[PDB]
Amino acid sequence: FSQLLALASLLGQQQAEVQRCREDLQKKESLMMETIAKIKALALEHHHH
Amino acid sequence: FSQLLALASLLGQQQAEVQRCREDLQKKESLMMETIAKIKALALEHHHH
Amino acid sequence: FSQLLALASLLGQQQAEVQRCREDLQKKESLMMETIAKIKALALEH
Amino acid sequence: FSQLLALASLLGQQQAEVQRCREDLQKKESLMMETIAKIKALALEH
Repeated sequence: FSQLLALASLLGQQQAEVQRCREDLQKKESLMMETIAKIKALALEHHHH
Repeated sequence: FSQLLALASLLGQQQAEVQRCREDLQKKESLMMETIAKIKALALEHHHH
Repeated sequence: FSQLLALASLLGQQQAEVQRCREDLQKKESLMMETIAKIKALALEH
Repeated sequence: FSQLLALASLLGQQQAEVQRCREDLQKKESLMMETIAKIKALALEH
């Protein structure tokens, strides 16, 4: 049908993949901080002996 | 006291600001998609007349 | 200090994985905006 | 098409705001890693 359909369908398909990578990223970023938090806790538990 | 304290305190202070910007960002990104979703819904509601 | 040096090596790999996925997300957002430009250009002719 | 062109202009501003905040987050992560390097270097001497 209209050219709108094609674009709006492409847009909906591309936003699905943007939101897909954005949640996978937020998972990878969350694990990064968890490791950073363990590092900081270890240097604290070490200075405190 | 030890140099660990200074670094581990700096680290904890810098991770606080990293996690601060990361949540503000996730708020700005979430609003972006909401606008994109409204755009796509409008081109669909238009082709469908 | 066995554990800290190990988490340091793991942290490097995750940061790279994050930087990689951050790069891909940029390319996908850029593709999405181009479709929105083609939508905007269409809406300007009405 | 009154509304769509308006959301298009708003979308541009938000994307810039997002790109700006994305840039700042990178500078802060880079500062955080440098402190972790100074921690790693210390842990290597033990």
